[PDB]
Amino acid sequence: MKQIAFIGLGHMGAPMATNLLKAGYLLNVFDLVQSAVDGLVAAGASAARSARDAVQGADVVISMLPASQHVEGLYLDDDGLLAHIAPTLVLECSTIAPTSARKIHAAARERGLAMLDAPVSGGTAGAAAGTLTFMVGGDAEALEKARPLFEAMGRNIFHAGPDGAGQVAKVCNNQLLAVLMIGTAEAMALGVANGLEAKVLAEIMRRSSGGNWALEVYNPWPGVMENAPASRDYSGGFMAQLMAKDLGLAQEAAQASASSTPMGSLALSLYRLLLKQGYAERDFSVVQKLFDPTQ
Amino acid sequence: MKQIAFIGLGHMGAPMATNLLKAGYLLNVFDLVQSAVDGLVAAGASAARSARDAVQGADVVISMLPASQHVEGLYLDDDGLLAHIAPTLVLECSTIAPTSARKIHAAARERGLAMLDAPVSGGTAGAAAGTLTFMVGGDAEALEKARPLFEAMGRNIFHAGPDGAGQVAKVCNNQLLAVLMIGTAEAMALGVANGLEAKVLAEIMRRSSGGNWALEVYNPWPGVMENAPASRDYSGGFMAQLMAKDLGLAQEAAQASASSTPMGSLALSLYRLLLKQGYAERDFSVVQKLFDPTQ
Amino acid sequence: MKQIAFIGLGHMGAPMATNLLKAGYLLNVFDLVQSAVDGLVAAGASAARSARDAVQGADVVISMLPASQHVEGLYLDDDGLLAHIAPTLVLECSTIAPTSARKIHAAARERGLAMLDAPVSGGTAGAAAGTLTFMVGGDAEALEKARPLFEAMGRNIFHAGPDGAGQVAKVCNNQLLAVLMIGTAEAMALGVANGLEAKVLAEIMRRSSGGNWALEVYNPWPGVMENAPASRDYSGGFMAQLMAKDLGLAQEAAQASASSTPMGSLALSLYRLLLKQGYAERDFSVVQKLFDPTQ
Amino acid sequence: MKQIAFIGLGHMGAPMATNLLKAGYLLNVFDLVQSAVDGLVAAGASAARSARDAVQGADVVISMLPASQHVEGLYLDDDGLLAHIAPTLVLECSTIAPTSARKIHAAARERGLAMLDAPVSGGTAGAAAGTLTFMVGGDAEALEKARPLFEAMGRNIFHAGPDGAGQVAKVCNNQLLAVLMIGTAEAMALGVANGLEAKVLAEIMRRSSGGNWALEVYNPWPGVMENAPASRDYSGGFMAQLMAKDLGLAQEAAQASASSTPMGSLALSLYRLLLKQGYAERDFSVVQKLFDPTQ
Repeated sequence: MKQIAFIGLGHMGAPMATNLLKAGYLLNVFDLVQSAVDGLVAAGASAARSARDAVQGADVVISMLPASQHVEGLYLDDDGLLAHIAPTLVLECSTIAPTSARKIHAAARERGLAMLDAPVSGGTAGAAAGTLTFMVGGDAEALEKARPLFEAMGRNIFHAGPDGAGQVAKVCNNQLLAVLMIGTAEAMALGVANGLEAKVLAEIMRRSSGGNWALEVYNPWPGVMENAPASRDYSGGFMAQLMAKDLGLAQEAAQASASSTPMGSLALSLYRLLLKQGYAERDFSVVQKLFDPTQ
Repeated sequence: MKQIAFIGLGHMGAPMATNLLKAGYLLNVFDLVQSAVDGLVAAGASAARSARDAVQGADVVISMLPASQHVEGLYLDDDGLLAHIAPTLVLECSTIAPTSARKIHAAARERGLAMLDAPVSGGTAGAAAGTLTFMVGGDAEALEKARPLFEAMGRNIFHAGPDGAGQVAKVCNNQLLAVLMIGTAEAMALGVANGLEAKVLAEIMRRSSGGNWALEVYNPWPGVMENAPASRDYSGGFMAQLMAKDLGLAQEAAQASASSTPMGSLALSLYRLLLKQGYAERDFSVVQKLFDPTQ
Repeated sequence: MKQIAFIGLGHMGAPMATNLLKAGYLLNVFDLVQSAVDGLVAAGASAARSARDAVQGADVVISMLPASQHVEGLYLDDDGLLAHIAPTLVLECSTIAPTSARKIHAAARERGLAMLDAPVSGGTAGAAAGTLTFMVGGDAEALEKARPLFEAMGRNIFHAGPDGAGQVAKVCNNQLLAVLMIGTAEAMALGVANGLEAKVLAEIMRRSSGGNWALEVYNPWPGVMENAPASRDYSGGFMAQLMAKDLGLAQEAAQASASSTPMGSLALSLYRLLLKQGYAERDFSVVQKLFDPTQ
Repeated sequence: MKQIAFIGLGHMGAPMATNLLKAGYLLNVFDLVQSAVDGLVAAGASAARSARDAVQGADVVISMLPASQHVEGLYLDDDGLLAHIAPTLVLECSTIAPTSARKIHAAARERGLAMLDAPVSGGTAGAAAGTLTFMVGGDAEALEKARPLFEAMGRNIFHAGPDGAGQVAKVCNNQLLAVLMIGTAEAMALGVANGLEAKVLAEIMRRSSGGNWALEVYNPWPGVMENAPASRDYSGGFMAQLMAKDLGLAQEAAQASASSTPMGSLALSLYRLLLKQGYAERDFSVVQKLFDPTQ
């Protein structure tokens, strides 16, 4: 088929790259952790020597890395990664500040490459199932070329707008999630503190004007949804530290546009409190513990 | 059928009492505004001389009044309204502080009456259509007697818990609504300020982990949903002043249980800012104006 | 001299009433705790049978009680305490909601009594030293009669305004204190986290535009002021639970005037978090622990 | 004496550089605005062709510029300004993110230069009078050389710590100022809304545990201090836009250390609201208008 280079085999990168393999693409892979690489090699990937080595046969490069100033330093620094090229389609799927995505976008153009920012939403579970949503900034042209690849890794594919718009949509969405999650945790705790059964209150609000994604699919009160992180001591799911990061990127976007974000900013302050408390690697619904005394 | 006394023919009271009439009940009605009374009389109600006069033939008394310390002073003050009685089923459907609802509940019991607190959620539109949700505190017994009446005025009927639990569920739900509404308005403004089309961003978040009731049915950005208050300059809908009231009741419940409500409390501060600005009678999604400079 | 009745011998009441004794007044005292009464009796007070019994010889009644709806229920309920009277000067020095103080004020007038609300600021230490500040609402006349008594218990005496104005000044002042205290704790933690020595940062801010009462006299960072609660594990001082109460009264005043209090409301949310954590009886500067990971 | 190069003759730069002249130093000056340069030339400065030209005879370079990523791009970009040097003492007195100050500090060291970050606090008025406070990060050695220059432009000189510590102290201090200023404005509005005279409430709080810098010297309520910006419609003073900038830098420092700043972050959200409202160039105490309906 097409030769894909996949850089970044972490929590999200590994199952996303594995899904490309199951779809029948040939992948050269690179990650900093050897065992992450070996996992992909066992499933039919070839291992590359490095990021630069990987892209050196590829029709398309897909990155998925954990840090905002890891990603930019990788692509931009004047000694690869963009310096090594074709033109090849680039799909940059990390979550990074929109400003930083535009900066990479422009350098990619200045060089003749079709690039998309296509950050992703959904779980480690979405990544594994291939049901991720992509939020895509860039040229319609480049989105058309990338489509079959997004369809292999994901389900909803939104063209959010021009360069950087995928990151903008992503940071707005995740900031709103944080707000609705704290809103939900505080509402649950208030009701229960005032004599209500958690499951009765959850159902009422879910089905009414308080309704939201957390209440549909991710209730922060232990025992309400038995398959949610709250019912297994907030293990797994989506780390509070990652939510705090995402909120931090949203602040950067707000400074850039002078947008007021009183709920998001407060959400971020509360996430930082969770970090002081040692909860960086708990699922982000652990915010429940701020409000629930009997935990 | 059964003789109902209906006290309070305001925004919600009038269409609720009219719906009882359409269902075939006989109503004696009272309100402080003569034209509100005449509206009900034109539709087949009999006019009562007062609140006390009204209940003086009734199988059931349903109140629906605008103020928390109007309601309690009416029922409790030692010269009616509870002093005048049967036993008769009482449905108190105003939104009032849970503490205040328990106080009325206990006085009702101390006297032999079956009472429910059954505050309501849905619009002036829900009230008119008979699709309101009721959130009901009290004895299962009394809920069973009241059921056909709730079914005439509404659609979802939740037994939230014992005495006062309907108010608790109501204030938790509306506080959560306020949080998701400000969250949504601030997210929309952030995205648009960073180059996104409002309708594209709205669809992405609605369909993703930022998803919520406001995004499904009540988008705060003008032009996104043409039938929403935002698309007609925030006229009608659900007044900001009423949202500020509801948030205020939620604070009272929080003080009573020592519950921390950082998002709700902040929501209330922002609603109060809207009030200083003259927006008390705009739809509560007018909170959008705090964030959107081009309004 | 004059016969004083003193109701309430708690943390503040005991040393305040003791100071009146040292000034040479005759006191009849009552409190719910026998040992609090015995303390005053050892210092030269006579013990009264109750609140009603106490006022039954008095030129002036001074109360100082812990709860807002203890105080009002005591004076108003229609069976003493205001029902038993002269006219006698009443000094009500508890901290209670302004609305509640006006209610008591009016009942006192409706009966011929000169009453002041004169809530107090300063420590258990201020109370003991007789250096308290009084914040006084009521008639200039009544303030003139009370003056020598305030001078015995305190130092700064402010006439804040008419009936209830002492409570208004008190709740505004304490809400502002809470804001500056959290502001200070968060600033100290930010500086230290970014490599600064706590005492160097404290001195800079104290002497600059960040300067405030907490920095002058009550630094929340352990070791900065060796005589402050922070340097002895937040024992003693002014309980977080009492600060949360005061903030709660300030919210009630805000609802009454539709005033927006985003900083105070947030301060209250953070105090409530401290309560969930078990810190109700620590000094209110324990808020430092929210921000300082190494505590 | 010593030859000084002064880069940046804005609001603060002009009077600071003028004060050096009055102290008897020889200055070569550069700024982007010709009239700012001419002002200094009229007072005895020589005009330089540019930033690079200016430093090309100098014993010491002092910069004072408005933007955080103006300053760094000027000194670092690989074509001056640090590339042009001696070693010469560098005093970088802009307010910029601590991270950015360390970055410049390290490049300066990597090259043999003694550099201090010495951001400044005080007014356009402090700058003119020579009463500024300096908050200084860097080697004690370099502080000793710079001392007579700081003494010419300022009064309190604090050694905040090592490289970047001046910026850290500055951003903590100004964030705390913003919190106490909003705290003060909201407290004043609450008191006045509840029947108090603004000047009576101001005096009580200033002299009590609510006491702070704003209340001593910069009251946000019009008419309270006749010489404050509030008494002349918030013209002049210290622009809200600059306060919003400073708060933004404080957020960057918080992200860098994972510090929770709930009051500062909220302060920033409220400042951004002021910006949407058109108040960017009003004195930052204009935040009063959020709370005071009769303005």
